[PDB]
Order: sequence, then C-alpha cells, then structure tokens
Amino acid sequence: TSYDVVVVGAGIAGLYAIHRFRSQGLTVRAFEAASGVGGVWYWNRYPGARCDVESIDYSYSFSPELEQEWNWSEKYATQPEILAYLEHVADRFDLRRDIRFDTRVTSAVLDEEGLRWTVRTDRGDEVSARFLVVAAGPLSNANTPAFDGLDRFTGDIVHTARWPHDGVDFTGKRVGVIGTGSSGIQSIPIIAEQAEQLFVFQRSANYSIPAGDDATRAEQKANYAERRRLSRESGGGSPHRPHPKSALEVSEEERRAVYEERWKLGGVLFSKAFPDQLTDPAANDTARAFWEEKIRAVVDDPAVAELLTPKDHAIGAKRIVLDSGYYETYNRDNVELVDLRSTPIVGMDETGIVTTGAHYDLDMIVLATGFDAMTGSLDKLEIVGRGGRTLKETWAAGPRTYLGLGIDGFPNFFNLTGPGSPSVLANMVLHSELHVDWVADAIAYLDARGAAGIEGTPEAVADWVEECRNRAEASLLNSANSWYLGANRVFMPFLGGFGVYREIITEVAESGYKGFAILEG
Ligand SMILES: Cc1cc2nc3c(=O)[nH]c(=O)nc-3n(C[C@H](O)[C@H](O)[C@H](O)COP(=O)(O)OP(=O)(O)OC[C@H]3O[C@@H](n4cnc5c(N)ncnc54)[C@H](O)[C@@H]3O)c2cc1C
Repeated sequence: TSYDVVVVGAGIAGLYAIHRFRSQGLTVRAFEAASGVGGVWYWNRYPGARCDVESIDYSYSFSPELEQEWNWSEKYATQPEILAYLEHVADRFDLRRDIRFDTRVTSAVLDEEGLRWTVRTDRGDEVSARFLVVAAGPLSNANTPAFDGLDRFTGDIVHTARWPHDGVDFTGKRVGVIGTGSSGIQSIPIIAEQAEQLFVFQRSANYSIPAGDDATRAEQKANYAERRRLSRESGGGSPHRPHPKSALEVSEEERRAVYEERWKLGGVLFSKAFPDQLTDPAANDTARAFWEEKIRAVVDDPAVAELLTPKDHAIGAKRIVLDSGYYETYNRDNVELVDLRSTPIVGMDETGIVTTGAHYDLDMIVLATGFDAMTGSLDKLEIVGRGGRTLKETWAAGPRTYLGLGIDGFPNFFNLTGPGSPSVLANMVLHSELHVDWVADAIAYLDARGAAGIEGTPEAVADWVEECRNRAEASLLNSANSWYLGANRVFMPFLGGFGVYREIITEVAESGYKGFAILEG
C-alpha cells in the first residue's frame, strides 16, 4: 500500500512518468479509469480522429531506439495508430504491471505530519504515496447537451466520446450530426461518404484548415536529434518559427505567398505565420480574410460558404481544427447544413429532430461533443491539502500555481501540463517529457539532501499568477468567450513560449528550487 509515487492517468504523460520514475528507483503505482493505456487516444475513437501536430514531433524523444524503430504511416497520425504506438510503448517498457485499470481516483488527502498523500479509489484502493503526480490530461468531455424527447427517438444515438469499438455502418442511413467542433469536423467527411444523407446541425462555425516517400523518411530519422533541439527551444514544441517582419509591414504578394506556405504545413502553425497575428486585431483580420477566400473557393454554394464562415471571432483564438476534405463535403448532393441560429433544435421525437422550422427524418443521430479545457479532470478529484483545504477551494478565484508545478498548501503534489504551464499551447508529448523530467529531478534533489518534501511558496505563486496575467493580457487568445479561460478572467496557460518556459523551470531547478520551500522530515 506504500509507494514513492502515485500517478493519476495512463496516457502519454502517465506512461512516461512510470518509466522515468522507475529508472531512478522509485516505486510507482498508477491508476487509470479506462480499460487500457492511451488516454485521449484510448477514449476518443470517432471516425477520423487525428493529431494536430506532425507525428515526427508529436511522439516521444526519450528513447533513441523507439524513434528509429517506429515508423509513422503518415504526416498526421490517426487515433488508431497513435494508440498502437502508445501500446507498443507500454509493451516495450513493461509499464502495465504498475497500472490498475478501470479504477478512478476519487480523493487524495495530505497527512501533514508525514508529508504523504493517501489516495483513494472507486474500487476501494487505499494507497500512501510520498509524491502525488496527476497526469489526468488537459481535455475532458464537455457535457452531452440535454435534448427534449431524446429518449423517444427510435433510431441510433452515437456519441463521438464513446464510439463503438467495432464501428458504425452509415450505409443506407439518414444521419444527423450535432456539433461542429473538431470531433464533428473530423467525422463529418467520413460519415458523408457512406451515409445516404447527412444533415449537419450547426450552432457556431469554427476555423479549420487542410491536413495535406521512403528516401525522405530516412532523412528526418538521421536528423532527429537536431529537430528535437529546435523543438525544445521553440515557441510551440515544433521546429518552426514565425516570419521576421510584421503582418501589416509586407507586400500583398509576399503576404499571399507566406499565408499559402503556412496554409500547407499545419493549422496551429498557420496561426503563427506572422509575429503579430495573435496580438493585433487588424493583423488577424488579414489571416481571417485569407481563410474566408480559400473556403469560398472550395465551397460551391456562396450561401453555404458564408454559413461555414465564423461570425466574428479572431482566427487562432480557438485552436484551428485540422480537416481532411471537410469543406469539400458540403458540395455533395447528400449533405445539408442546417443553421441552428435560424432554426434551433427544440427536441427529438420517434423519427428524428424537430427544429423551429422543419422536422428531420433520421435513422441516426451523432452527438459530436466538445472538450472542456484544463481543469475538468482535476475538478472531479477531491485533493485535500494543508488545513484540510481542497484544491478546488484554493482555485475558486482562478488557478494559482508557481510554474504550474507548485501550489502552497500542496507539498509533494504535482499537476502535469496544466494551469501555469504552456499546457495545450505546446506539443504535449515534449511538454510531458519536460514536466515528468523536472519532477524526477526535484525528487532526486530531495533524496540527495535527506529532505521530506517540496512546496510552492505563497510569494512565488502570486508572482507567477501575475506573470501569466501579463503575458496573456496582450494576446487575442484572451478573448471574452475564450477556450483558455478560468474562474476569476484568468487565462490559464503560460503564454510566453515553450522554450522560454523550459528555460525558466530549469534555471529554477539549477538554483536549488527558489520559490519552493524545501521541507524536512
Ligand atoms: C483529436 C485530438 C487531437 C489532438 N492532437 C494533439 C496534437 O497534435 N498535439 C498536442 O500537443 N495535443 C493534442 N491533443 C491534446 C491531447 O489531449 C494531449 O496531447 C494528450 O491527451 C496529453 O496526454 P496526457 O497523458 O497528458 O492526457 P490524456 O491523454 O488525457 O490522459 C489522461 C488519462 O488520465 C485518466 N484519468 C483522468 N482522471 C482520472 C482519475 N480520477 N482516475 C483515474 N484516471 C484518470 C484519463 O482516463 C486518461 O486516460 C489532441 C486531442 C484530441 C482529442
């Protein structure tokens, strides 16, 4: 029942945690709510689920052998391939024996005399950890929206968050998709190709750009070490940089050519084509205009194109979706886009969806749900720190951390890749590696000095909260209805760049953890 580390989650972060911590001789017990490893890549298996960041970059760097040995089948790996990859990883490093699956951690209570966390589970587990590491992921399922008479619909209801492992045949079916976030945008084109008829029920339109040899694949494998260095020192965790000159300080021909080149290689990277693209509203207007043009050129019907165009949002404010044949899908005879602002859904009946203006005969409804950002999973845990104060309570006015890694009243607790860190703003595999490594060094630091614990300082967290506030007040990611916002106004991620952030937390470590108190037994 005693372990050095308890890890919550068995996705990318938790799997690396187990490996890294055991390599320095720590005993580890991990809990995973799911049936197998993989996290988001295990749970989220709707058709066309796919990563945003090139798989060369969105993959582990910790093992030279694994990098050379594993062959990615395409530029942006789909969910089943990333799953197979993470399964291979648990196979190679014998991680599963230290994981208990189908087990949801419910509470963690600090014993302040001992500086241990007692971790409890819905399967009746009670374990004592020196260190609690939460690797619960940054994305959790947004609530299934309550529709009147959904329980009366005779056809099939399928949720993108709980996709049938053996798939769903859409052949011969009239299909209604509700939700046009990424899970919708990625599944729609596949649904339309085999469905008899597809109705897409859209509330808000989102920004999405296209996804897009043997001799060239062996070229990056030999240059992998240099590509990782660039990534670890970059702003977003990939070997890329923005243009030198400003958006509003270049030719139109040079503008179109820079946007066109950045249109090809990725959506997250298109957002950072120009330095002031996510800072100056007028600069963003150009990227917005360039995007609208491209979509009007591909969509046949100008009325549909307009409906596909996001109302009045800065491009990049919400993360740009990566699509494969999405906008082309609306040229098909068997797909109709229904504007929910004109005709809102007022309920379901036996035979389909009823809106304000028409009834829709359907055999199948696909609920393409979204994701809550950053605090969703942590919020389902009761973490009781010093004085018996929960993390939920101390975060009531917004997340407070130092570096994302320290919180006063929570010694020996580490929340990975969450509020206070770049989090989803950076390549999350490399971010996981950075954070797990940092935690492991901190533990090694404590062990070499006979110290019982480490704890965020009230002063350092206040300074960090302010630091995150300042980097964010400038950005267009800090919009009123922003994906990235917390309790209050609080923009949750660190917005200064991955390389900058990595530099900060490493120098903090090298200085003997200034801003943390080192605690004696
Ligand atoms: C379609 C899609 C594409 C994406 N593409 C990219 C990309 O290209 N680049 C990128 O950087 N990020 C991407 N992401 C973000 C993705 O969330 C992260 O990259 C990744 O999940 C981080 O891994 P993780 O281990 O931190 O979290 P997760 O993969 O979410 O793993 C967390 C695990 O913890 C478990 N857990 C949570 N709470 C508990 C509890 N109380 N008890 C037990 N277990 C618990 C969960 O079941 C889950 O298995 C994408 C997400 C989606 C949905």
